[PDB]
This record gives sequence, C-alpha cells and structure tokens, in this order.
Amino acid sequence: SGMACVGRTTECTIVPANHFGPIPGVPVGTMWRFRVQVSESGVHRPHVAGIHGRSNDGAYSLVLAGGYEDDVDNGNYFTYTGSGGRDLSGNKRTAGQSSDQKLTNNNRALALNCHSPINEKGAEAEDWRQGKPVRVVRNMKGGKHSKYAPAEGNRYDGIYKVVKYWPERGKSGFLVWRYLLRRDDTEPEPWTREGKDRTRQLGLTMQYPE
DNA sequence: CTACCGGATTGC
DNA sequence: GCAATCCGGTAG
Repeated sequence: SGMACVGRTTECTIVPANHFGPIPGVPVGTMWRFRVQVSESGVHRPHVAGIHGRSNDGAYSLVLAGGYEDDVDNGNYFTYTGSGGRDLSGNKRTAGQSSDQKLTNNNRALALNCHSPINEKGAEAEDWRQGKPVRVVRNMKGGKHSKYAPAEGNRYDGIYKVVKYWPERGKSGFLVWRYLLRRDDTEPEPWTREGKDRTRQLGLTMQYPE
C-alpha cells in the first residue's frame, strides 16, 4: 500500500488548524513529495481534498492537482473549480462530474474569502486584496495542462485571494462553481527566474517521508 | 486502463 | 458523538 493508506507522523502545532495566511517557517518554494507531508507541515491539512475550509469561516488553503478539468492555471492567477458534483459511491475519492455543484461546504468556504457578501449567484470583490488569504499548493498532476506545476510532488506557491466566483456549466455539461484566484505575495513565484534563484539561495529541496 | 482502501477533517 | 466528504495513491 505504500503511501495510499498512511496517516500523519506529526501535526502542525506552530499555528492552529484554522490559521489564515502563511505558515511560519514554511517559505514559498517549499516542496514535499506526498500530500501527507504537506498536511504535516500545516500548509494544506486535508490529505485528499483540494480545499481546506470551514463553510462559516473561510478557506485556508487549496491544491491545484489537475483533478478537475474546469481548472485553468495561469500562474499569477488561476480559475479554480469547486468540489463535488460527483458520485463517489463505492468508497471513491474521485470521479467525473455527474450532477451540479453546490455552494456548500468547501465551496462556500472558498467563496467567503472573496471580499464581498456571500451570494448564491456569485460575487465580485471591489477591493480584492482585502479578501482572506488562501495558501496555494501546486501538485505535479496539474502538469498535464499547466506549465506552472512542479515536475514532481507538491510545492507551496504563496498567498492568493479570491477576486470573484460564479456558477457556470462545466466541460462535462453540469454546473460547476468557479473561482478566480490572484496572487498577493511578496515572495517570488517559484517558476520565475527570481523564484528559481530564491529557492536555490534558501537551499530548498524536496522533502520525502522519514 | 479500472477499483477502492486509511485517515483527517468538517458537517450535522 | 456519528455521518459525510474527499484535486490520493496504489495494485492488478
């Protein structure tokens, strides 16, 4: 079973589970081979889910991992897809779209980060930088369609904010919730010349399980 | 390609 | 507390 059914070896105690913003001691460019490690770091606590959020508070983090065809990654911004609209019966974790997504649970959480009152028809923020921060991790499985994904594993790419969100018919013909995320982070983007230099100057290397 | 498990977390 | 959810990971 390797890493398929494993739990954490430690938990992040440096900040609590509902911390908004960067995790202390984890710079942009930090890299981990497996999602469980990303969880142990505090950067993205769920081992499987794309969004970490509480539907009455906000979303703390998300992962771009190519798991949702409606995702569109443009590096310094991206269009993210809500979760759900899927039949996971039979103890699945992933499936194709087979019903309309809903503005509930993780999807409502991420909408709350937008600097606009929550709205079932979607919203746009007049001052997007006042929104709640989202920690963004890119996983190599996004690399099928995105040149910004890391070659392997998972990489912390910094703080993004939700500019707007809206419902739209997805590629599979069912409604999906879509979110425009835009970067708001003083640290360089890992894929740029400056980001590559920073990663090197910091001595960051891929973290593997102990 | 197909099938489906633990664990972590939030929903209720 | 128990139910629901799930952008992972592996075996066949």
